[PDB]
Amino acid sequence: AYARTLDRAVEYLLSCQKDEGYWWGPLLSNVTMEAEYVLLCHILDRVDRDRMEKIRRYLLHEQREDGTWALYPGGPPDLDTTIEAYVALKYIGMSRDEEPMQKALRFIQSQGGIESSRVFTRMWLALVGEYPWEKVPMVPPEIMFLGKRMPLNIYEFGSWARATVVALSIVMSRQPVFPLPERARVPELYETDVPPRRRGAKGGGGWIFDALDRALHGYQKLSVHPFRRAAEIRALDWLLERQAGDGSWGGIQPPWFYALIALKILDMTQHPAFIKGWEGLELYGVELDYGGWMFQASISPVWDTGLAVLALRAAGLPADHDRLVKAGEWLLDRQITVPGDWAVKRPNLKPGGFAFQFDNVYYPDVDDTAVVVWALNTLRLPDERRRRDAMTKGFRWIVGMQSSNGGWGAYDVDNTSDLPNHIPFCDFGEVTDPPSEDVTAHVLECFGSFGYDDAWKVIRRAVEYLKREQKPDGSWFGRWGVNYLYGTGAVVSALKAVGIDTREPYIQKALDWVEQHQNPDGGWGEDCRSYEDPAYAGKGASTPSQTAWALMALIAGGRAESEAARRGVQYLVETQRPDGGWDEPYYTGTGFPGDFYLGYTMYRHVFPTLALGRYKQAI
Amino acid sequence: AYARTLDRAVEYLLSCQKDEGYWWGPLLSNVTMEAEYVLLCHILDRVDRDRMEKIRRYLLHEQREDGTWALYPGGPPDLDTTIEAYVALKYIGMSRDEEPMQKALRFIQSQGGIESSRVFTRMWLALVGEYPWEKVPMVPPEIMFLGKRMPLNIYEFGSWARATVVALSIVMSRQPVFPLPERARVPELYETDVPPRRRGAKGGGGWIFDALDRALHGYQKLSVHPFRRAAEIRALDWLLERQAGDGSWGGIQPPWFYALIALKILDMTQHPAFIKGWEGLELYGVELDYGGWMFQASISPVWDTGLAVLALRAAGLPADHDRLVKAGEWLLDRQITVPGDWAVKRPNLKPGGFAFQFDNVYYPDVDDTAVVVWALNTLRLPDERRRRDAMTKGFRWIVGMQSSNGGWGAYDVDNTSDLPNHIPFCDFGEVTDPPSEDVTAHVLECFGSFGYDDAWKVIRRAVEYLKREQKPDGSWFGRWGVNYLYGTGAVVSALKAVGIDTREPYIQKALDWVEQHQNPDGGWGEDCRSYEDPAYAGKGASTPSQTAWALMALIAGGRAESEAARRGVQYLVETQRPDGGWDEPYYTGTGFPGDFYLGYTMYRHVFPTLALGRYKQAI
Ligand SMILES: C=CCN(C)C/C=C/COc1cc2c(cc1F)c(-c1ccc(Br)cc1)nn2C
Ligand SMILES: C=CCN(C)C/C=C/COc1cc2c(cc1F)c(-c1ccc(Br)cc1)nn2C
Ligand SMILES: CCCCCCCCOCCOCCOCCOCCO
Ligand SMILES: CCCCCCCCOCCOCCOCCOCCO
Repeated sequence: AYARTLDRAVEYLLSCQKDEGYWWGPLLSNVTMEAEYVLLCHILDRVDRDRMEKIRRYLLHEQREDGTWALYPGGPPDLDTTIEAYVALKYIGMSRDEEPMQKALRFIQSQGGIESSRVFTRMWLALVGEYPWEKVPMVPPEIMFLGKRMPLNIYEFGSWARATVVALSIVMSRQPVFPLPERARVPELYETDVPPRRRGAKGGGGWIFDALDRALHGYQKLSVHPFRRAAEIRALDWLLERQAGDGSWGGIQPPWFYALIALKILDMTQHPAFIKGWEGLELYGVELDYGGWMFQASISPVWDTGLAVLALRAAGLPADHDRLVKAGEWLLDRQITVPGDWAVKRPNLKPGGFAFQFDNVYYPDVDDTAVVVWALNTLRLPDERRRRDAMTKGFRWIVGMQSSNGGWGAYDVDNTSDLPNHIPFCDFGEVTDPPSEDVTAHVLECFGSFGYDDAWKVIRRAVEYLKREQKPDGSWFGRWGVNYLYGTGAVVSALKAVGIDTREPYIQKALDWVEQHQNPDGGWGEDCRSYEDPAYAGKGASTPSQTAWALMALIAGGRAESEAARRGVQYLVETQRPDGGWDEPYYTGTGFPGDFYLGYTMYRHVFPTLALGRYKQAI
Repeated sequence: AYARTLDRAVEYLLSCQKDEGYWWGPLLSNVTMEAEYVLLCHILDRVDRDRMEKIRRYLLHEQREDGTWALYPGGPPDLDTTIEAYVALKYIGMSRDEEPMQKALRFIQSQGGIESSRVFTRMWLALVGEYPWEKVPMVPPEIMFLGKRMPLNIYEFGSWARATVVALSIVMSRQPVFPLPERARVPELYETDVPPRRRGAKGGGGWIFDALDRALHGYQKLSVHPFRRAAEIRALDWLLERQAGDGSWGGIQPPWFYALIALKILDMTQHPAFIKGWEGLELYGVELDYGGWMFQASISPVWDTGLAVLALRAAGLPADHDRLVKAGEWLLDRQITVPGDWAVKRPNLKPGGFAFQFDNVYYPDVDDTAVVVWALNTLRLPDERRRRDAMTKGFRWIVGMQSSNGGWGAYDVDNTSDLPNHIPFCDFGEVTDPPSEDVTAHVLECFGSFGYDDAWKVIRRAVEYLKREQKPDGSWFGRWGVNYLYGTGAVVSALKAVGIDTREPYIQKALDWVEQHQNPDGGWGEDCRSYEDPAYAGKGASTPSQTAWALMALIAGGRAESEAARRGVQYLVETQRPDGGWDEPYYTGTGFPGDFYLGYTMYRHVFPTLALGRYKQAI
């Protein structure tokens, strides 16, 4: 019955695998990426007409009926995303007259205009001279003087926000302006009678920070800024020391773009760092079959490879499959062996974690590391020496990354500072990197394969963390994945592998929750709105991945041989495509709860296989 | 008569010109370059058998009868050069038994052995574990803390030594050891009864520095070095900020090699700076027709192009020659417009100088700048706008570079500190960059073309400098060129263009000197020994370049229509090759008086043409 489904899904994943022996599917987000890229070229005075066209097709394509752009497919119209997309188009050639511009422009006005956009949006528009810097949250370079154990030090922010703050400090220090041609001027973004509904800080704004910001802008007008010269250099060197091998910064788009801009402001366009940092963009770019072009906010080569292996293994393929070996070998060469920003909190910790993308040694995450190691622990490589040693290194690294609450963060340890969540600047997505449920689960899921049970303290502390974080309805929040079906499925799956009894009360209360949200079509679905409105928790169009997750939660809970269980399996078997793949016009990945959403392409193929793989094990 | 010589010499230079429209002839030095390169690969664990072979052929080829290696062709056997060459060979595969090794080894012993080699030689041998660091001049990273106006600050050294000191400070801070295979161990370098004749500091060694060094080695053994961590980072960032575009450091081999080593010691082999810095070496490498391979200590693309243009112009080719335009355009794109280490002494000075090699923005020299600008002032480019503006920028830069004594240095201003010339480490070549005669002359020669005469103060101050530096025999020392025939020819040529009366006493006393050294073959020659023994001042085998220089000194002095004048011309006309070129098995370039000698390939073709060009003008 489901056998044919697996055999087809298996041969498919194996066909998507590259020559090197790894998997790498595109990462979807929103048009703000391409929109900002267009402006970046303008700033760097490196515009390519041919490329612009590919970007124009893309922008319009992603535009919906109403003429707006959302963070995720089938989501509400996002102001910011639309504003940036609007400016980009008009700059490429579009005229405010054309219908696509009309519907979009009207929407921007019906929301208060530019005065209702995030800081970033207003910042870029400020970089082009379409918005005064005076009304933009100030971030002085002096922040580089804050010691290791002081309030608001660059090391109290999230690895992702950190690099951005350091890069921007230099940019905002000079407050450069790169005028746009009269033909691109977008003053209409102001014409509006609707009251400006500005967005406050993530965790709220205190009068202190509000005043401090006003003070900075004032000090920013003085004729002499003592030690600011060194302050900037401190930021410049900081970046130069942590530049990714591919030329990026952190492997993400934000700091990368701002870093280049910072270098441009310092007349370092002929410096190796800049050269490399620029030509490295092409790697993240993608050619769309319909003549479009997009820029991935990031790449998941390692991540895809990791999951893919686990999926195929749990499916049936031998532990020494010559094709899987290509991956095992590849992964081993990805392991990081040099201290990163994480060392600041764990100096006596030996490097051994992996990154998300190709080359990003200074920012290895716990999630990838856990998956990669666990993926290798299920393979038989010709050289049991490096495989045995690699796992050990990564294993110990993870253990040394466990926070105080027993949980595991993503990049840093105990990075739970609540100060940066009030700064006027920080008003989009997360700013800190505190321990999460999903990540922790994946960690326990890793140790489980080795045998380590609840007897080991480290495991217990983690379990306690999960128990205290479990939601009232017995569900678990999803940090890097939409959403509760993702978290719950991850936790239960982990707790089952760590030895914990699946008959436990809180456990059962979780499984029941899963069956209570099984859509009519037999599949499971959870829209991204679950982050904004709780009424969507477990609700939404069914998807191959989400269905697989909620499916694993049952298979692990022992309800693999149940009604709702066989029900979901039927969905995956039917919805499957002739080629053995799966479609998924909805995002299932999460970057920032209610701010940034991602769409992992492989998820629709990997997980569905992993789910069926474990289902074929219960029998 | 000489017409045919010119027409042939002209069509030749035009054939050597590359497509881009520039000239670039190889730069010769000694085997220490390749020798150290071999060790570099060992250190970086990146050895290429195929390449090693090409290096072996080269080494042996450059070895003379006695089995030694000299700094220049036909020069005395150099210990250092031989030692490093010996170690390199034995590492490639050579056995201490083979004749080439025997004769070389014996020479090394007959000089005291390794204990009689320069600091660098002993340093590399220390990097491979063949020499104890304890007996190597210490250079602590703490030197990076010395302010701008303090004793022995990195900015008191020569631009070339500076980068080296900063890079090595990190290397010597860790004193790393990279063991050589037992087959390459070179203990025989110690077996010697001859007393070790060590080389002292350039300007002598004071008991202070001698003691200070002993103190450092002691402090180097302690268990805790406070602030040394930051001291290193200060050096690391310093390098990262000034890395050449081609991936080098200063455009020279020394700092480049040590910089890479430093990065390797910091586990930054996967950092962009390193990657770029490594793959950039190939650009300086050269494939020898006889299967050999060499590494240019530096490249003279800009320098060659500059002189070549002036030569062809003074020859007869139109000021708008379509072929010369290719150069004019190319040169304009080479002009630097960003602050360099020179800004430390001249913050209010606008960038406009040029570099010696392709991409080296942070180290523009006065010599090249003067030549390039002066070369453009004799051309008619389609865009008189950038040509007029370029000259102005470079012109003003040079003026702002004039030292206190009215003379012009090479890279920095008033860099005449006499403190670094006593440090135990500095014992090879120059360490500072004080004003020179040749450079200054070239500067005046530049202004002269514009019209600025002795009336202008800046010119006068320069002339006074030259007058006070003129040697007793009415000759002028040659800093970057062997030697007195080079300096004298440069000065007289300049003083003639600045309006100064060529009938002047000190002037005539110079011309007479030239005629008094005209070899019987009608040509002029000056061996490099002129730096060690004064009895060689103006003596040595005649060469196309040197003959041309001493020839210009006469043509400028008004003695163009003299006996010795027409005599030299005859030499150039006869010694000329069928293809219109010229041979020169002797070096005429100078890096460090009595330490490092260079051989500019184009010199044998350019100058000879320039000389004949000006000779055809006197008539
Ligand atoms: C579970 C998988 C691995 N796990 C470890 C999550 C990491 C995913 C890497 O991809 C991204 C990470 C990002 C981002 C985007 C990614 F695609 C941003 C980000 C996005 C927009 C703005 Br504005 C600022 C930051 N921050 N961070 C950490
Ligand atoms: C008159 C021509 C231009 N003028 C401006 C001289 C510059 C020549 C560039 O070539 C070199 C410069 C060098 C060196 C080598 C070159 F080929 C070294 C050097 C060599 C050996 C060691 Br050991 C240390 C330094 N230092 N410096 C400045
Ligand atoms: C990053 C702070 C920007 C301040 C730059 C002003 C530079 C002042 O030049 C003084 C002399 O130092 C020369 C160095 O330039 C080398 C590269 O360093 C990068 C930014 O200039
Ligand atoms: C240049 C200092 C050498 C000290 C090396 C110890 C490495 C520990 O790093 C401390 C943690 O800071 C995180 C940064 O790593 C970035 C790259 O800088 C390169 C070498 O330090």
